Amino acid sequence: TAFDTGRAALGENNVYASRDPFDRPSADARYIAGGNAGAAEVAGGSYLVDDGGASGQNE
Amino acid sequence: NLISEQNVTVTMDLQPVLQLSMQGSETVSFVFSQISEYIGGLTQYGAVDLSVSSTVDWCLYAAAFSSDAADAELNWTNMVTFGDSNPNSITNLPITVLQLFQSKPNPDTNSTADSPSFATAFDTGRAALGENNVYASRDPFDRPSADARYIAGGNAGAAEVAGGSYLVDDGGASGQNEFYFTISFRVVPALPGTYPRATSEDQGNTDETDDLVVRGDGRYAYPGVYTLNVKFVMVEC
Amino acid sequence: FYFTISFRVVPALPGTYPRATSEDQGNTDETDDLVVRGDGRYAYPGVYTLNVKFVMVEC
Amino acid sequence: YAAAFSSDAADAELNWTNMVTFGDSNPNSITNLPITVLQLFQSKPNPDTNSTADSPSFA
Amino acid sequence: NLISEQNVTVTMDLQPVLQLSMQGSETVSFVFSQISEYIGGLTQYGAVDLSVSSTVDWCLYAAAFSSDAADAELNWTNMVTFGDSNPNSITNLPITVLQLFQSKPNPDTNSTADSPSFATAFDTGRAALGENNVYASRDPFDRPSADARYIAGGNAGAAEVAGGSYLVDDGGASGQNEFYFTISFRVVPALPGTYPRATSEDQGNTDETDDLVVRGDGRYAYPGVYTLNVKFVMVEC
Repeated sequence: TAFDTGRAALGENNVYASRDPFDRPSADARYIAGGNAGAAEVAGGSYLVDDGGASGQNE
Repeated sequence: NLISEQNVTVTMDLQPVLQLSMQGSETVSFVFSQISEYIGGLTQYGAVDLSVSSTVDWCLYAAAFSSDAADAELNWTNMVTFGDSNPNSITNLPITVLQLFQSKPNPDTNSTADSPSFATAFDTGRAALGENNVYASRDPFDRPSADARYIAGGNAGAAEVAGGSYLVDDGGASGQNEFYFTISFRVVPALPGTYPRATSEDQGNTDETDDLVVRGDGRYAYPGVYTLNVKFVMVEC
Repeated sequence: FYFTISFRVVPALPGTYPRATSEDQGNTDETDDLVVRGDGRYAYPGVYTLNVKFVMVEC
Repeated sequence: YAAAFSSDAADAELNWTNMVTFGDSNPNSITNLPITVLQLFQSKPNPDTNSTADSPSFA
Repeated sequence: NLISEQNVTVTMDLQPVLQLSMQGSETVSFVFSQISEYIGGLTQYGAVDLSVSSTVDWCLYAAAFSSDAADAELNWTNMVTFGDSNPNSITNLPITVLQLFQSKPNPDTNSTADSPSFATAFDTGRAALGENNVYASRDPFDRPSADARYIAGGNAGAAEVAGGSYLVDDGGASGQNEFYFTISFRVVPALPGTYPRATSEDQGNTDETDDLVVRGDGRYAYPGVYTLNVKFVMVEC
């Protein structure tokens, strides 16, 4: 979600804070491009190669 | 769709510019020593001029204040009491006594009082009673009512003059013509000692006379000296 | 391969911006100053922010 | 190319991001300034341009 | 558990913003040439106004200093001595003579002196003796005591006003109402030549009169000119 003004959103853009950033965050945390469980994952690929998600910035 | 980008952040601030530049003498002194001066009073022409520089809509007004006016009684500040004593003499002169004449009418006026501004020329005798009297208030730091007198503006949000500067050549020519107001002072006492041109203090705009003969029918101003301060205030509209 | 860009903003003494144009394409000629919008409006005193992105794309 | 974006521009209204409002209030004052206000000058014309708009570049 | 990572370092600085913008005339001149001026004194309205921009809790006070005040004697700086000589004439005028009036009371005050700030209106004669007198100090670069006069703050860490800016519309409306203080100067000499409104110099807030008749019972101010400097200082709380 886009940046909001004032005390309206309170969570949709805040960063994920952790005292140990070298383990998988909980399922209720924020993942940029994935999911905690073994079923919420994105397929392997490369940004340079023209994958299903167009090529370059798109995927 | 390879992307290489660079971003620059632009910050624009429109700081408000509010300037009221006054030229003239910060002390205006009226000295009465001749009989003619007592009966007719000093008329001072072009005592103070005001120039306005602004960015937003502005309204300029003139208010009158004194030490006495701070305690809800709008009378002049008695300064020295010449003489010994007189039962039929009161040292309580109305603040409204001072009369002002403006060289222009109100540019954008929306009012229907006795006179929206000090536009009309000075009159003689008890004829006008309000068209040139000053606006008296016990608190000159708030917007006067819509029936009061504004020099270059109006109380409501629709009676305002556009922003500009007197130096710049605006729609109203340039210089004295639009954003430049010259004010002339006049006080007329009477030979008996009364002030037949004083008006009320509730609004400072009404017509009913507030001279000393109204108060006592035989009173007159005590010999001495008195002080009054005039504030020219411009407020964003 | 070296482009130098100079910025300029021209407000007006009343407070309008007579050089603003449309937003449909950003290239048209029709003026979008505040007098077009209201005929008596002017910019409120204050501060405002805008971001500029220089983007290069493969052709 | 160069594009202009702001927090307001994210919601289909291409106006500058109001930041602080100096002053109290005015009915005839609007805090909605066009994004197009900013003007840019480029030191060169477009090297390879194929367009017929008002002006292909900030030349 | 193969790991590929990239790190970015974020540095945030909150630089303190402390701005005191004064509008008016940096020279305030009182000229006494008439008898009325001598007995009652010039009262100047709206001489200097102060606007405060701040990020943290701040307290604003006004102190008075002079060349003489640098050597532990808080008297005005004698400038020129008009006349020849007089045994019963002393050129040592109290710094406390100058009187200041503030348009507002102290927003957050925790004090029980004669008057926490210059809030009360100007008084006439020997009646108030402290409610409008200036704060005199031989070193104006430290926090005055809790019994002194603060324009917009308090000595302790609990009597402070929140950070803000006069331009921005804060809780206290916007503009003149909260972060904008207008100060009016007034000095009242006497026809004999004394200053019946002068107070002590130990705190500058006490009530005991420090006029010349207290010092000698027949002294009066020597004809001439004198100088005094006023410092408006804002300090983080």
